[PDB]
Amino acid sequence: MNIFEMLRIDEGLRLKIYKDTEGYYTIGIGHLLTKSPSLNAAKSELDKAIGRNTNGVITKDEAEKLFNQDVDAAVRGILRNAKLKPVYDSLDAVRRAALINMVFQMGETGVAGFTNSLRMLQQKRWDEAAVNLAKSRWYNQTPNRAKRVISTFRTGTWDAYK
Ligand SMILES: [Cl-]
Ligand SMILES: [Cl-]
Repeated sequence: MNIFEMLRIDEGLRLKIYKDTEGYYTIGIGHLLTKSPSLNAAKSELDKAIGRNTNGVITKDEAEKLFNQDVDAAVRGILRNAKLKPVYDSLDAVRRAALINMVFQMGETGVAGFTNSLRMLQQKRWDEAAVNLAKSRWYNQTPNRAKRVISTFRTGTWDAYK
């Protein structure tokens, strides 16, 4: 398993504009288009991202292309972030993927916000970090996904995804 396969499981794939768990317009593999309520505004962001008149539909390759860009951006964003980078550097390969997943979902700022959990992770106090990560809006809103990521930080294996 790897980051791409993990995220593809968490996000799924939809080739037509849809609303995310928060009611925001998205497409592909979790690619947010806009937080605006307007479907036009979403179509417009979509065509600009794809570079063609899409009419709200994209092909699989186009979705995969946004996905690759988005996983890259998340990695680079973690590495540029003063609060995230040291955590990322202290982790093993599996757990690094869990951190990337969270940033992909909630953005670098949102994640940087979990100050207490970040320190626990950096200290390698797995069980404690898992308990702390669970006291969050994140966990209460998308519990099954949150559980899978949490379990990954707890175990350092991909079992939650098996
Ligand atoms: Cl984009
Ligand atoms: Cl969920």
